[PDB]
Formats: sequence, C-alpha cells, structure tokens
Amino acid sequence: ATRFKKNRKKRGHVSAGHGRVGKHRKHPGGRGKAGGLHHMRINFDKYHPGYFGKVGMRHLNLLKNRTYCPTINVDKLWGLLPEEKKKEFSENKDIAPVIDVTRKGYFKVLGNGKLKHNQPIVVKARYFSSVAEKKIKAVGGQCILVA
Amino acid sequence: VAHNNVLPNVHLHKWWQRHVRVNFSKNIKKKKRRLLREKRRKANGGTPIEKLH
Amino acid sequence: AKSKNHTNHNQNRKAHKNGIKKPKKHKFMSRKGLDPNFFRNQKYCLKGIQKKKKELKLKAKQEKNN
Amino acid sequence: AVKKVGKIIKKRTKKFTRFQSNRFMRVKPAWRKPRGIDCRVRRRYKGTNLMPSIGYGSNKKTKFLLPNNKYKYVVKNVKEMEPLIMNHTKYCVQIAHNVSSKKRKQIIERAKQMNVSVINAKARL
Amino acid sequence: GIALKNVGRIKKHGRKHLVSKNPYLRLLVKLYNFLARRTNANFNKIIAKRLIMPKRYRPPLSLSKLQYHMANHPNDIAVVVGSITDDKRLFSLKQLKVCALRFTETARKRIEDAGGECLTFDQLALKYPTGKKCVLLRGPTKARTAEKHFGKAPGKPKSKARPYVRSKGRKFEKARGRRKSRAYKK
RNA sequence: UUACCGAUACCAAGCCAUAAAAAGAAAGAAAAAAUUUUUUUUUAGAAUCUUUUUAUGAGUAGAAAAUCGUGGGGUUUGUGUUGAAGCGAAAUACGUGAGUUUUCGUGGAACAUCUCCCUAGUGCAGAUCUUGGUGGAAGUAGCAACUAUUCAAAU
RNA sequence: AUUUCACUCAUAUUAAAUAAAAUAACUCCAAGUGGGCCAUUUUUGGUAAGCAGAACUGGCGAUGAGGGAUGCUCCUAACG
RNA sequence: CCUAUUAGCUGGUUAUUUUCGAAAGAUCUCUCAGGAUCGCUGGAGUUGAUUAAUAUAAUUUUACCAGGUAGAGAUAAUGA
RNA sequence: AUUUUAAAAUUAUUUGAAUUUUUCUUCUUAUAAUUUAAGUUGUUUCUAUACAGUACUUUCUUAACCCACUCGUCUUGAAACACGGACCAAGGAGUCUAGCAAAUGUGCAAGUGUAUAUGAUUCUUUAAACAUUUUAUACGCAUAAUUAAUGU
RNA sequence: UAAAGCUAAAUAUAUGUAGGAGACCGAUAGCAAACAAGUACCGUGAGGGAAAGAUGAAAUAGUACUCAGGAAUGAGCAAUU
Ligand SMILES: [Mg+2]
Ligand SMILES: [Mg+2]
Ligand SMILES: [Mg+2]
Ligand SMILES: [Mg+2]
Ligand SMILES: [Mg+2]
Ligand SMILES: [Mg+2]
Ligand SMILES: [Mg+2]
Ligand SMILES: [Mg+2]
Ligand SMILES: [Mg+2]
Ligand SMILES: [Mg+2]
Ligand SMILES: [Mg+2]
Ligand SMILES: [Mg+2]
Ligand SMILES: [Mg+2]
Ligand SMILES: [Mg+2]
Ligand SMILES: [Mg+2]
Ligand SMILES: [Mg+2]
Ligand SMILES: [Mg+2]
Ligand SMILES: [Mg+2]
Ligand SMILES: [Mg+2]
Ligand SMILES: [Mg+2]
Ligand SMILES: [Mg+2]
Ligand SMILES: [Mg+2]
Ligand SMILES: [Mg+2]
Ligand SMILES: [Mg+2]
Ligand SMILES: [Mg+2]
Ligand SMILES: [Mg+2]
Ligand SMILES: [Mg+2]
Ligand SMILES: [Mg+2]
Ligand SMILES: [Mg+2]
Ligand SMILES: [Mg+2]
Ligand SMILES: [Mg+2]
Ligand SMILES: [Mg+2]
Ligand SMILES: [Mg+2]
Ligand SMILES: [Mg+2]
Repeated sequence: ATRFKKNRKKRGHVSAGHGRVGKHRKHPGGRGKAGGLHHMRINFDKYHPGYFGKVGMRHLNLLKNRTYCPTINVDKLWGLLPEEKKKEFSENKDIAPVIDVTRKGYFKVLGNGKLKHNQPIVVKARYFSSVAEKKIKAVGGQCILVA
Repeated sequence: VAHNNVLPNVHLHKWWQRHVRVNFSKNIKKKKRRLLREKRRKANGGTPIEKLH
Repeated sequence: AKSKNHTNHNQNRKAHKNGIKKPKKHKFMSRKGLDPNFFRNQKYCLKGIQKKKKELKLKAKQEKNN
Repeated sequence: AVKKVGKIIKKRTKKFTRFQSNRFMRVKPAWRKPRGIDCRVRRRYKGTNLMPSIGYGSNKKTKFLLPNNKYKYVVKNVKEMEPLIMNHTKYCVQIAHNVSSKKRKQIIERAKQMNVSVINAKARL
Repeated sequence: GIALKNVGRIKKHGRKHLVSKNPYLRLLVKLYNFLARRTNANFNKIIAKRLIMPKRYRPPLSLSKLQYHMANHPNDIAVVVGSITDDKRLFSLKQLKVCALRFTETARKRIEDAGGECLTFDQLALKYPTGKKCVLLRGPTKARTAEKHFGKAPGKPKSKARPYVRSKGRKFEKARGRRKSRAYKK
C-alpha cells in the first residue's frame, strides 16, 4: 500500500535519499551479471565460491521415474501404528505386527535410531540397508523383500 | 550485483508484455460448462451421458 | 589531472570510534594438528577413566534401585 | 516577547513566516523548513528569520485554555451538548459554522439553562 | 559544554513493548508485569520478559525432550513459553504436569491419556504465585535454517555457512574454489 | 599598581522536549459566604496511563519515529431554501509547527465523518520545465526607393 | 598429561593508584562515502611560490555566538 | 515505422516537529569523472550488569624487555 | 485522604547533672505552644458603585537605537567578474509485475498448502461466499546426506 | 507398420456489431475528437493535424415606452424576473 512507502518521507528533500555527489544514474556498473570475473570478482568469490568451470559426466536423457526412491528410518516405524494398537502388542507376547511400508509411500528402509528391546516386528519393503536390517534382526524380527 | 544474494535468473529479455494473460472469468466458464452438460441430460431423456471404461 | 596517492590521516580516529577490540579468552583450543603420539595416548587415558567412572556410577545405580 | 495575563504564559506571539516570502509573491507565508546549501537561515546567521523549535512549548497545565480560562467544545445540534452538564465550569461551547438560525436559537436557549457560556452567540441575528 | 559520551544519556538495546494486538496476550502481559513488580521473585520477571520476545525466540519443544529434561524432577511442574509438539519417535510417555502457551492436538491428547494435565499461564499464576517447584525450560534457538547462512561468509577459510543457490547438483557451484583440481579449494 | 566594561561559555531560579529512575490495579469530605439551617467549588484512578525526581539538548550526506492535509471505499452518526461547497477581508481564538476553528460579505445546491479501518494517478519556487494569460521597455524605434503638387465646386 | 579425594590462598577497604567503568558483549538487514583542504611541530624536490609530495595531533568541510575594522581554517568558546 | 533505442555524462526531484550521525583511507579492476570489497553510520534482536562489584580503560605506578634517531667521534674500523 | 510527619529551633513552667560561673552556658533525662522547621504571606488604595469612553485586550500603519550581501546547484572553497531564474495560475518525477532473502504479525505443526477441476435448495449484488469424491498413494516445499559415477 | 486421403468437442480473439457492468477520468483530465473531428488549416508528394461544454424553473418571460445623439451608444419618473 502506497500509504506506508519510504519515498514519502523524502518528499520535501532534494535528492530523494541518493546523494548530492554520487547521483542515482542508470547502470553504472553493468547489466545483470555483467562484470563477474573482472570487476565484480570479490563478491563472486566470497559469496559463490565454486561458480566458474565444469565437472562431471553427461547424462543425455534422464527419465527421473526410473530411480525415484523415498526412504524411512526405523524410528518412525512403530509410529505408523495407532497408539491403542501399539499398546496391545506390547502387552501380548506371542503375536507380532507385519508392516508393509510401500502401502504408505516408502521404498527403502534406512537405519537410524533405536528399536524397542525384545519387541519383535516384521517389515516388508523393496530395499533395505545393512544396519537397518541388523537392528530389525537383533530384537527378534524379520525383513521381507517385495516387488 | 552487490550483497549476499542468490544470482539473478529471470527470463525477461524479449518483448514479454505482448503476451500476458490474466484469468478474469474462470468461475463464469465453469458455470457455462456445467449448464451445457446439464442441458445434454434433458435431451437424452433418461439414458446417461457417461460411458464405461 | 593528477590526484592524491596516500595518507592515513583520520584513520585512528576511525579506529578508536569502536575502540581497539581484543581476543576472546577461551578455556580450550582445538588440538587438530598438534603433537601426535601424545594426544592419541591421551584419548586412551580418558577412555579408561570414563570406563571406570561409568562402571562405578552404573553399579551404584544398580544396587540403589535394587 | 513574553506575554503573561494571569497564570497563563505565552513565550511568543509573533508568527513564523517563510523565508523570502516578502520578496516573491509565488512564495506563501506558511512556514517551510529551509533545505539547501548556503541558505543563511538554516545556518543561523544573525539578523534574519528565526526557526521554530520545541523550546517555545507551553506549560502542560495551561496548554489549551482560552482567555476565558476554559476549554472549547464545538457542537452541531442540541443533543451533542449533553455531556457538558457534569463539567460546566471547565468547558465553553462554540456553535458550528453551517447550522441554521432556527437550530442556533434552540442551542443558545439550552446552553443558558445549563449554565454554560457560548463564545459566539451573536451570529446570524 | 561538557565532555560526556552520548550526551550523558543512558542506552538500552532490547524490545520494549508488545507488538502483537491479541487481547488475551495483552491481559497476560498486564498480569505478569503486576506480579513481577509487586513480588520481585526473578521468576515472574523472566516470564514477563519472555512473553514479549518475537517468534524466532519462542521455539517449539517436543515431548521427548520435555520428558528427558524432567527425568530427575518427579512431581514438579515444567514451564515453557512456547508450543509443545508431538514426537512419533517416542514409544511411551510418563505422567507429567506442564504449563505453556500452546499445545498441538496430538500432544495434548497424548499427555492427558497418561494421567497428566495441561495448564495455561493464568492457572499457574493462581496456584504458583512465586513459582515454587516450577522448572523453566526453552527450546533450541539456533536450530532454524536461516542461521545456517549466518556467520563467516562462505568463501572464507574453514567456513560452515550454506550458500544461496538455485538448486543442488554437480552443475551448481562445485568447480572453481571448491576443489584443488580447479585452482584452489574454498 | 588598582578600578571598570564586555558572550548563545559559567552560577541560582522557572518552563518545553529527550533519556533514565522511585512508585501505583482495595476510595475517603475540605474550605468559604450568609443564619445552629441555606448557598458556591471540588470530591480523581484512561498501563504506549497517572503522580513525582535527576541529568541532558550543534549538525551537511544519510537513517528512523510521531504527527498534519488531499481524491475515492466499508462502518458509525451528522449539516443544508430559517442557505451547501467555493471565493474576499478578518479574529481579545487554539497549536513550537504543518494546520484546525470561527465572524461579516458574495454565492445559489449540495456537503461531511477525528468511532475505527481500507485504498491511490496523494502535498512544488526552480528542470534555457508544458499550456494559457499579463508586464517594464514605450506613447518609444518607427510610418524616407519610384522628380510634385495647387485653386474652385459637388456629395 | 588427564581424573578423583584431602588440607589452604588477602577481601567489609576490594592481592598497586584512579575512574557519570555495563552508555557493556555478540548476531542480522541496509544507506551514504572512496576529487579533499588548512594550522603548529618533524620532513623530501625546487632560487622560490597562496608550488608539488609525506608523518603525529587539532580543525575547516558539516558550525553558528563574542573578539581580530573587514576575512571558510587565528584567540575565547561550541548552540532548547 | 523498429523506438519511450543506449548514455560510467549535464539539469531537476513537492508537508511539519523530534532523535542519532559520516566519508574524502585501503585491496582488486581495458582501472584514474566508474564499480565491487573492507572501514566509518542507522535501525531491529538476544545475552549480560543493576551487588560504589567484576568484565573494562587513546591514563599513571611497580618489575622486566627491545631499539641505533638527536648528540658525539675522526689519536677506534670504512671513506674523505 | 494521612512523612509540610518524625526530628530541629524558639518561648514559658519543670525532673535532675555538669562547667564555660552565665538576662543567647551546656546535656529534648516531662508537659503546652510557636517557626528560624515543613519552596509568600498580610493591610490599605485604584480599576469602580462600569456595561465599552480618550481607559484595558488585540490587529494593522509609520518612526527611532542595534543588526542584516541572491536564492537553487556542482565544488576543498559562492555575495561572486561560475551556470538557471521578467511575473502569475494550473500540470510535473522511486511506481507496477516477476523471482529471492531478512525482519515482524497470524494459523496449524512432522507436517503443511484443498492445484487444475467438480458439488451445491450458489445466482441483483454473487466475477463473492460455502463445500471436497459415499489401515483413505495428484503435485510442490520439508522430514537425510554424500559421490563424476555403478551407488551406498 | 513410412513414402495417399477425410474428420466434431474441449482452445484463441488490441477487428466489426449488439447487450451489461466498475473502490476508473471528470473539459490543460478521459480516445486525437463530450460540439457540422480525421473537420478547419499546412506540405509538390508520402504525410502532419488542432482550438472550441454551462443564462433561467420557464424566452409560449431574450429587453416594450420616453429623452439626448448622424450613428454607435447612454440615461430615466419607464420595464421582464
Ligand atoms: Mg537531510
Ligand atoms: Mg542533484
Ligand atoms: Mg565522484
Ligand atoms: Mg501563537
Ligand atoms: Mg557549505
Ligand atoms: Mg547544555
Ligand atoms: Mg539536535
Ligand atoms: Mg484519483
Ligand atoms: Mg470539502
Ligand atoms: Mg437551483
Ligand atoms: Mg503526481
Ligand atoms: Mg509554479
Ligand atoms: Mg518618433
Ligand atoms: Mg568552529
Ligand atoms: Mg586586522
Ligand atoms: Mg530517448
Ligand atoms: Mg549528536
Ligand atoms: Mg561532476
Ligand atoms: Mg628495532
Ligand atoms: Mg648528526
Ligand atoms: Mg546603526
Ligand atoms: Mg551592517
Ligand atoms: Mg562535498
Ligand atoms: Mg573549481
Ligand atoms: Mg550560493
Ligand atoms: Mg570576482
Ligand atoms: Mg554548467
Ligand atoms: Mg538567463
Ligand atoms: Mg499545483
Ligand atoms: Mg517469516
Ligand atoms: Mg496416414
Ligand atoms: Mg487435414
Ligand atoms: Mg461506462
Ligand atoms: Mg481533450
């Protein structure tokens, strides 16, 4: 809203806040990203260090749907269950839950965190990591591969 | 350029004003579309306007 | 036309406007590249000390709560 | 100079007129602050126009009182002057400029019955 | 004249008043200013100050860290001047008593199912006038992402600051100035 | 060797603003005039608020807050043939100030909102600025090529 | 080296004096500047210059008041 | 007509009071009438102090350290 | 509306001790008053036994005494023998859109944002407002990094 | 499953014509043009291109008569409102 703009405070002043000696002129240093590597070098180097040059191989026709893969850690793995359902399994001891994470939108199980001690759980997925699968085995569970 | 800002990228270098389009009548057009596909139903006289897929 | 080429007139008035600042006086500094074969041994000493301390504390907890 | 009547003190009575408004007729007398190098009024040369400052301010205890030693309240009809029945010694009334004679007679007659003074009870007679 | 610094005038630096126009928050500020003044307890002063701070200095606190901080303070009351959020990484929750400004629905439900209670600040002002057996806590104030761009500029030796980039990949700012193979690293 | 004159600097006192400070969220009768009854004045409690105390005040380029005014919109509540807006001259008027407010005259049909909000083609002394109108110069420069005019009468 | 236990080292006059010493310390977002000149003392080139070039401090610029008849930079002294 | 082409260059850039307050050095630059970067300034915010303390200081004192300018010398070295 | 109080001083009666031996000699060791404490009080006269007068308030005009170079601009430096300005009225210059960030206010929170559409006993206003498909996989940003890369 | 062919809907519309509307402009503004406006006028030609709205309710009330003056016009005891 034009009511609150800064320029209205300079309305009786001569130079509109831009200076007697250095004016407000039009493009006194170039246009856009003009002078990089010549007279804008310091800015480019201290704020965007790796900007110039190229590195790596080409990939000519990508097709990103071939490698799409969302992940989930073992922490959030008991939290997919309702709390009253989580209560029942921790009470009884000869039953365990079987969870299929692909039905929830995850493809690869990943292994950060701590599973509950002596509480078996069976997990279905497309890919597993080594540490995640070890942690699932240690508490008495099992991993299953699906496609 | 002079500050810790991202490097500018905007693709406005041709005569971009000649083709700008503001959408003032989106709800008007859906009213029209609804009325047309409702008129078809009374012309069918009972049979539906959908097909099995 | 020529011009000036050097002076440091007015430079220590600007220097004293916000005073002469000083270092920070921390308690520890990083031993990244300093004398090795001495700090690796220190790592072993501290691991042994921590093991003893934790074992005593854990044993005290175990008997206290019974 | 300083003017003092009772306990009310005015620190100045003359106005502040705009610099160079006596010499050019396109310049109006309303005060504007001078900006611009080499002015002689912005730089406080002796012998020229003075600038207004916060020092000339008035005592907080006597800041809006008239020579009547009361505050002024402006009314537009008979009903607007209802609140003045509780504080009839600290306020005086003035009638608005665009009320007719018939309305003015009623306002004056009620103000008399309330024991409140009217500043301009002689207009449009 | 006379040789003072800042013409003898003392300087202060923080926030002085509320910016928010919420009437209930203004009632709370009035109440706790009165309590701080008439019972100077160093508990009411800090509270009266904290509920004026801007949003970035009232961070959320999760349930797991709340329980961890109160592990050795049974039958005490925790006081927070932010919001409490749920944590799906916890398996079980204890019985706790907590006062704060806001609770999320899931956290509020989980707390009450374990036998605890939630309080507002006008209830803690009524039952604990001087904050007896109350523990003040706050969440992380430097975990926001904006803070990862502050500090030494990215380009000085050994700086941890993130840069501002269009996107992320091998083609976006990784060649000259980031590896020894192109003229220098960092 | 003495006396004296002389600053916006020094000292004592009042007032304005700025900065900090000591306090405040539970309420009750004072005087005068008249003869043991009448009559006047007051009888307070708005938190970016109300009392009281101390120190301080130069400013180009530049930065911020508070405040004043203009064309339209929503809400509230208002003026006008017993004369609106506009314009001319003013005021024992208010404000440090930009400005509000009122009187008399002319005028002949519309005009506000400060209760709080929204919005913009929103504030001029200059740019050899744009369009229109008007001056001093001034009753002045000037009304000089081409040989040349006169007497009487009509209208 | 580090770690754990014992004992003990002036304070109220503060491990020497003085201090409108916290008007401190640290982060963030930005403006305007990047043609300067003058005076005492030191000092380079030049016969010298109201010439050209440096050092420390104070100023003019950005600043008015009293004095120097007059005067951007001298003396007193800085502004409700 | 493209076209209100482009100008590191001249000219202009509209209400009040109150508070704070500069730079004319430095590095790089087909750079020397320009620009980016540091320094100088404003505004926000937190952490502290409010305990005549501690942090602190363009100042002294006590203990210790480093120097080759003024002066001197030419019968001590070098050169006159 | 209860610190213009307490205390202190003074004056006149007192209860006791000193010493400087006294019509201002000391020590509030008992009651009353007063101010020198605890920021000005009193008496006469005038305006006047008035209703706007020649008096009082106020606004203009014209003298005196002291003082006062032409504004705006570039500039180390402007009253300048530096440039623009004969006068008056109206007009006249940091805005709009995209994209990013910081600050602040608001809502919800490991999630958040109902896209394009569709629905409705929505249809002057309404081009607004209301709704979401009758153990629930549209898409964006976030929840995990790193490497040229197979990948992990 | 190339080197032959046809085909509606969902899409676009600074043109022409008709209808409705707005937190738009208010006669130096808004289209160049609120009026005999692409008109008057300028250029050999291609082309250039303005200024200019308002009496009153009613003129089916627009000023009758007298005096002065060649007239224009002025004055009135005379006249519409
Ligand atoms: Mg300025
Ligand atoms: Mg300029
Ligand atoms: Mg320059
Ligand atoms: Mg005045
Ligand atoms: Mg100057
Ligand atoms: Mg002073
Ligand atoms: Mg000032
Ligand atoms: Mg407009
Ligand atoms: Mg008006
Ligand atoms: Mg009419
Ligand atoms: Mg304009
Ligand atoms: Mg003008
Ligand atoms: Mg002549
Ligand atoms: Mg000076
Ligand atoms: Mg002289
Ligand atoms: Mg051009
Ligand atoms: Mg200052
Ligand atoms: Mg220049
Ligand atoms: Mg040395
Ligand atoms: Mg020598
Ligand atoms: Mg004189
Ligand atoms: Mg003179
Ligand atoms: Mg300058
Ligand atoms: Mg020059
Ligand atoms: Mg000048
Ligand atoms: Mg000259
Ligand atoms: Mg020039
Ligand atoms: Mg000229
Ligand atoms: Mg104008
Ligand atoms: Mg934000
Ligand atoms: Mg075919
Ligand atoms: Mg075809
Ligand atoms: Mg229309
Ligand atoms: Mg026109």
